[PDB]
Amino acid sequence: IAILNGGNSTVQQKMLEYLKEKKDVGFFQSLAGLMQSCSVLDLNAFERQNKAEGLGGSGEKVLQDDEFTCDLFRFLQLLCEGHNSDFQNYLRTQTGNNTTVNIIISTVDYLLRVQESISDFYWYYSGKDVIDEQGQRNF
Amino acid sequence: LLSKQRKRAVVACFRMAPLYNLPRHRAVNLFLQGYEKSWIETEEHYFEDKLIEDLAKPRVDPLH
Amino acid sequence: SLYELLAALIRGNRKNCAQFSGSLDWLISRLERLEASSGILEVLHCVLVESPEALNIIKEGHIKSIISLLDKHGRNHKVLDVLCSLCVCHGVAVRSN
Amino acid sequence: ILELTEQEELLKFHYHTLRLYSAVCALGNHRVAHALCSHVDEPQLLYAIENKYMPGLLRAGYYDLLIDIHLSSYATARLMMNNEFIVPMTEETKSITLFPDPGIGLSTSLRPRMQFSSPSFVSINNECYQYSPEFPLDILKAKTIQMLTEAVQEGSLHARDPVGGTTEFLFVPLIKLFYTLLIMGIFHNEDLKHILQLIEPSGLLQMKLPEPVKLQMCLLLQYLCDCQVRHRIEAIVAFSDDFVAKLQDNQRFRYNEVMQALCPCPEEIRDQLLDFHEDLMTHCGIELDLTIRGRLLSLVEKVTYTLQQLISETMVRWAQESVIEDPELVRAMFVLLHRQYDGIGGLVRALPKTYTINGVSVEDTINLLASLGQIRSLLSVEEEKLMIRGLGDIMNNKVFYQHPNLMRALGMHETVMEVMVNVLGPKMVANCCRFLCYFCRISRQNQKAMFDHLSYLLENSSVTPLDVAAASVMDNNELALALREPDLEKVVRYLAGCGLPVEGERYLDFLRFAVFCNGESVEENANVVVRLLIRRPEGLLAAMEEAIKIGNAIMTFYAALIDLLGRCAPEMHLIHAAKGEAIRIRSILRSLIPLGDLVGVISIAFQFCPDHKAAMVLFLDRVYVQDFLLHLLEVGFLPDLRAAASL
Amino acid sequence: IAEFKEAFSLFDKDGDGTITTKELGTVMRSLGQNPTEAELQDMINEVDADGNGTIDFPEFLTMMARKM
Amino acid sequence: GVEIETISPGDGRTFPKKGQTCVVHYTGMLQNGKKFDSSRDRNKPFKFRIGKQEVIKGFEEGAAQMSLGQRAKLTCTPDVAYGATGHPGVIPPNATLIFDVELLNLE
Ligand SMILES: [Ca+2]
Ligand SMILES: [Ca+2]
Repeated sequence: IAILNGGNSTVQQKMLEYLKEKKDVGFFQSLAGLMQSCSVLDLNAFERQNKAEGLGGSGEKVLQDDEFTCDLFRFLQLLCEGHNSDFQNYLRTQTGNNTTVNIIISTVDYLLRVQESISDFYWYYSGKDVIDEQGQRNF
Repeated sequence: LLSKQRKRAVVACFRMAPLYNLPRHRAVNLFLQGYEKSWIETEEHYFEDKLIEDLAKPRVDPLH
Repeated sequence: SLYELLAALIRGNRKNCAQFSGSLDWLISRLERLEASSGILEVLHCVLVESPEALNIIKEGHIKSIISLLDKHGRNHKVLDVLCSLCVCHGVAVRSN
Repeated sequence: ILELTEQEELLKFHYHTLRLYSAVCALGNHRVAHALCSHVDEPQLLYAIENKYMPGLLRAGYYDLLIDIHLSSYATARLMMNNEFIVPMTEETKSITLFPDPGIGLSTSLRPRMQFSSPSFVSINNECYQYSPEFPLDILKAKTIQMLTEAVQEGSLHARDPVGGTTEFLFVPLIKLFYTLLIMGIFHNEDLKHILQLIEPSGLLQMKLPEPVKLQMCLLLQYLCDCQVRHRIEAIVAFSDDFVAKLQDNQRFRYNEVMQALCPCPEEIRDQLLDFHEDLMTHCGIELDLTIRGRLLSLVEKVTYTLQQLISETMVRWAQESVIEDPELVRAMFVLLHRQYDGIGGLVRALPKTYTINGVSVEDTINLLASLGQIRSLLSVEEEKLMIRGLGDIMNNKVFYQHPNLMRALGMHETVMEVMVNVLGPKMVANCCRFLCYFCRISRQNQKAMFDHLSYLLENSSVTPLDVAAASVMDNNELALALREPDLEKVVRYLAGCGLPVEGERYLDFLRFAVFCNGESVEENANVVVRLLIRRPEGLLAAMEEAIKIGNAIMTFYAALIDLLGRCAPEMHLIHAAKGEAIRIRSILRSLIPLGDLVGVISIAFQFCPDHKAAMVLFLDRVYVQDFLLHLLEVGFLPDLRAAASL
Repeated sequence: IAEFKEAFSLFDKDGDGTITTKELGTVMRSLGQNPTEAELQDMINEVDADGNGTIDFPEFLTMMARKM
Repeated sequence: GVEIETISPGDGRTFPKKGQTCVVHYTGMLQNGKKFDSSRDRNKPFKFRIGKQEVIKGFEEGAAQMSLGQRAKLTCTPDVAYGATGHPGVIPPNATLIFDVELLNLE
């Protein structure tokens, strides 16, 4: 990220010929694997963290490690900054390697686990109607 | 009324006099524990461009 | 050339050297042929350096055959690479041997 | 031996014999080290070091054998205790001048002992052969300095002659004896200053060096940096004695003078009334964002930090003038560079290892420290009967209870772990797991540390190796709330494997602690495995009575499945009734299993006998309003006063 | 001398001589504070000496000497 | 019965009694002449108490019949020595020993 930072255009060209002369299936298999778990805000661990708050190094749930989660997708963005017409097609059909991974489809399905998550944090909080501090900081 | 005005006295007295007053060796142990969590993590760390400027100074570069 | 083909098939693979466990009593049995000793010695030296499971098969009777090779043949340093590879494994030191 | 230079086979076979004299006596075989002191015979080791015509390999042989006979059992015990920094705070420990305005003066820390046995041949040899052989150090520690000065101040003309045939065998096993002589607690300040003029002058470090000789020098400076960190940490504790005594009173007296001339607690006592450690961040976090806070900013200005420049100049110069292969040299060159730019982060990762103890408990922590490395050196080897004597003497020691954050910081809940995982690739486990169950009870937050290996520990249930998993959850409440479902899910999978027994009574006894843990059930763990155990199999009036005739196996497996199902009952309040779907589980425990309790409540205690009724009466007292007070009355209390004179 | 006996008898609820955590919780939940269990266990074990856990009569008197 | 050959004469009359320490400098070898032990090598004069069953019985009995300054060439019997078990690493099973012992001081 701190190398591709402004949407650098030589670095998106070095990081593409390397995916085509040293033909890596393991890169794209890792990237769909890295977004496999990666996060979700879950309220099941929040209620126990809320129930313990009644009678007892905190915040260890938070969005299930968001700092890796923003940084993985911000890195995925910067491979397409400046509208690369090839990195928007070498993330979908992947004509070089044998097995093709569809990251564009796969990065939709992470978001769908964040829609259903933060809708469900609404419904737990939909009735109390008064903001608590640890309901702000986790939302 | 007047009976519970000492109930605030005795209950808060339990957490009054020992506050690193009773243990000696567990206080110096606890002082450095607090010292390493606030007072140590400072920000002298603006070396990070002097170093990488001095690593790319020539063969093959020290950074390479 | 039959013994060097055996030594090549094991030398890198640790998993292969584990499956050379049970056959080890037969190789050291054949050690006293005195014409094929240079094959089995380099095979066994390319076994004990690899997997610690084959280090546990060697009992007191198996070492004294390797000691007895040294008396009948004398100045052979490749025997002392086996016994150097026998009393210390990868990291741990088998204090029985 | 000098005529061996022209005899190729007779040189190589005596090289590869000196490798066997060292591979046999390696990692502390103190009986064999006393045996090769007869074939190697010490006053010729002093000869073979000084001789400048001995061949290329055989110089490296006799150096690497001297180290692995007399020295390198004690020198490795001062490399396990390199990153502990536990330090007594007796009277002279405050006498550190803290930065006198690597040749250190005091170094008052608590590093291990050395003991040397005289290698003779007598009839008490089991008492002798337990440490090491000795050979005179005052001869050697002066000899290797004149062996250095004869090397560098003569070798600077860059001859084609030198001692080993190349310049590798001249300088590699001379530094390697020089290195492992530095660590062993010798080379006092009359010799440290005498030897630093060879490297610093402020010269060996500015010479021309090959690769695997300059690798040894990287491990020489990397001890000199970790000799200053030992001085800085010993300077902080010299400062943190009076500064905590000028805060034990000045805070507390104003916490007492104010709270004598006040009664209530509006804010004057409430301002610092909290946890003791959290109050320590309160009084010491305020000084940078009074009178005592005019002492820190002088010291934290002078705990900035010479040789930090000449390291970071040379280790970047060496990478300039060469294309350096052997990538263990490159990595060892850059860790020593980066430590010079980050002196803070190395000083960060020492403070979660240090500790302070008084002068009276000095006499027992060293016997722990001596008996800890014996546990710790046994990690890499009927090799076990030293561990059991070692583990037992830790527990019978004084300082194992009274400083249980020190013993959490030496790492010995993971040392005994790594001993255990070796054995579980028999009688060792039952003295390994008995140490952990004694370990979880001495402190609350200690139990939190041991919790993290629970995800491994459940894969190792033998028949004890599950008691560690039980006593990690047992009494505390937060950890009982902390575990998820697939931790519990693998347990009740295994009970389906017990659809044949006696190993069901021990799987369930863990599941009691995950759901009850304080006197009242935990609600989320209540709603789990009963949501699982519907889909598992495990009339039952026929089984509970016929086991009296058969004899305590199925008699108590069902007399503990009941006590499991009694804890994971919702409440004894209207939290049971007036709630949502918590009444649904109230019906499952009475409709999947009908009551039929007459097999349990009366017949069992009339001759196992008292407890199986006590397990059955709890399941009655949770899931199961005045006529029933009379029907079950006088059950069992017929033998109450009957056997009363048979105590 | 005797009013601290009266505060002890108000604090004592079960008649056992050892004040457990539960009575401190039931007087704290009506006093004006909302604590955790660790702080409440501390307010019985901050003056802890031997491992009895509960605060008994003589250390309560010698602690009452250390306030009033 | 062990073979005690005197080499140098000491003074003869002042002999070590039972219940004393024996300052000995000694060098031991096998029958073949190979040297397995010394005390000139490690450079410490050996010391031991008579009768406490510390040093072997051949060494003890041969150190009994000496005096101050007298040196002896004990040829000890293997059955009074380490025996058929010998010593694992240094002494072979059932080999005779040749000690050159020399007393220096007593108590
Ligand atoms: Ca009570
Ligand atoms: Ca008590």
